[PDB]
Amino acid sequence: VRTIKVFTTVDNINLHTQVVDMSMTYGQQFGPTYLDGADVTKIKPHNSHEGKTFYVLPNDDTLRVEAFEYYHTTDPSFLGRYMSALNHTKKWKYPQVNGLTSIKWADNNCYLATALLTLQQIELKFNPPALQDAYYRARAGEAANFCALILAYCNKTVGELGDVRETMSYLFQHANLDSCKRVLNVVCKTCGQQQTTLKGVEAVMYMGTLSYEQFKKGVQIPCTCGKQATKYLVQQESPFVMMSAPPAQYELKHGTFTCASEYTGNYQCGHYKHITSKETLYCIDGALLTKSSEYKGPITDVFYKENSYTTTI
Ligand SMILES: *CC(=O)N1CCC(CNc2nc(NC)nc(Nc3cccc4cnccc34)n2)CC1
Ligand SMILES: [Zn+2]
Repeated sequence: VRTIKVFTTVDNINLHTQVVDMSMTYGQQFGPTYLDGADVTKIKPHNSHEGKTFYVLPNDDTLRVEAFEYYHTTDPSFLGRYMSALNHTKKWKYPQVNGLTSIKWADNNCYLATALLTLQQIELKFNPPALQDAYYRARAGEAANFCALILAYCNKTVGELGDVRETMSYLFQHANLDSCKRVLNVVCKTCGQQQTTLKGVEAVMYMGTLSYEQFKKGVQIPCTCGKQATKYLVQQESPFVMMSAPPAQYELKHGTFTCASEYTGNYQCGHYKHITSKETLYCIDGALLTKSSEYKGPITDVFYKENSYTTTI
């Protein structure tokens, strides 16, 4: 019996010393086993593996507690999706573009890059520690684990076409938006005024218009009477708001928003690009960067910084 010493983990923080038999596979000794995302379940240990750290599935109480506190789940389906995704996103390149971490294009990841650039420009705290840790390193330039975790938490695989707003809505449900609140009024001339309150993710996202300013002044929506009603923002308490609308030509002005999602395509497929407002307007497309003092293009999401707003209507 020849052996080597290795470490197993589920969180990459608590390391557990193991002795492994070099005549058996990792699968025979640990169950499913991953080396930096690469599935080594069906391979035998090699001399170079001494002292290396391997991911295993939560198969005992120590590992179950560690995975539960780190990912907020012990389901072996999750860690497998995460490792499968990580085996690809560790080979993506993550260039700094206009001071933000982007992703060089690969595996249809334009939507992922647009969402990653967006997460770096809005105040947000994730509840699962795995998400918050990988978030910090994603800001620092090493976003392989963040992107793999996003794909895993949203039940998305590498290469699949994706939607930025669906992605953001998933990630928001894993963030601490408990304090967020929105109060809206809907006015009809022949029916009266109705107030509704929303909390959490619903207080932070709206579908139907891109302009925060128009949201505050009022938007027309069909009413129950068959006439047309006016809906407007009464009160907002959130670190940011996300206005979305079906892709359409929109004029973005410097200094009036935080960032935005460009979308050229149809309802099945399109190209996602990222507009950000710094000292001027910038468009980021993977590793590509252009600027313009004026912008008129197809926008589908606009992000605004917010703290507390109260109407004067
Ligand atoms: C930037 C990015 O990641 N991005 C833009 C290019 C597309 C191309 N890939 C792709 N994959 C699939 N899979 C089914 N389908 C399409 N469809 C498509 C592309 C372009 C035009 C039209 C027009 N009508 C229908 C479909 C398409 N494209 C990947 C995502
Ligand atoms: Zn009415």
